[PDB]
Amino acid sequence: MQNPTVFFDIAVDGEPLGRVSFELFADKVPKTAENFRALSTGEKGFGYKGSCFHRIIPGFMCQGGDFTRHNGTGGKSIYGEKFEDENFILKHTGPGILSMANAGPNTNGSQFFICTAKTEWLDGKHVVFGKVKEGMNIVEAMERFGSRNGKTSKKITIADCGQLE
Repeated sequence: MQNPTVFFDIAVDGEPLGRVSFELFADKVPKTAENFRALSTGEKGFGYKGSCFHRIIPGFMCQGGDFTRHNGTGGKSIYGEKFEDENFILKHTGPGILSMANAGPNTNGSQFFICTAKTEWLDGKHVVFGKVKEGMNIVEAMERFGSRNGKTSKKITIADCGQLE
């Protein structure tokens, strides 16, 4: 019927920058789509407010999803430690696509990233479903503050998180 959208209020150096919306294919991938927005909704109670992007890399993508420790660890899904990939119907067609990062097969757990460039080398193993409806210009901004080491020159936090439609 509808494609749930979620967004993050990104603030740099204690001040707001903008918001980014995302289009999730619930019909195509009900498993990842519900889990993906579920974390934002905080139905289970994660309620990650102000969480900063766990890891950002320039010329590749912005990695995040870790809200409990913000160190790439402690992240967890509503179902449990990890969940299976629904399918690879939607691939890394282009930039702005949101994908569920994992440490291996069927180990998605809690972790997703916003790609900035087409990653064919990531496709075929990493389940992916999502795109930026609007606010990419903001995503790129976050990428600018990213580094090879994964650390950010500035401080990116989520001023507010909720379910958009």
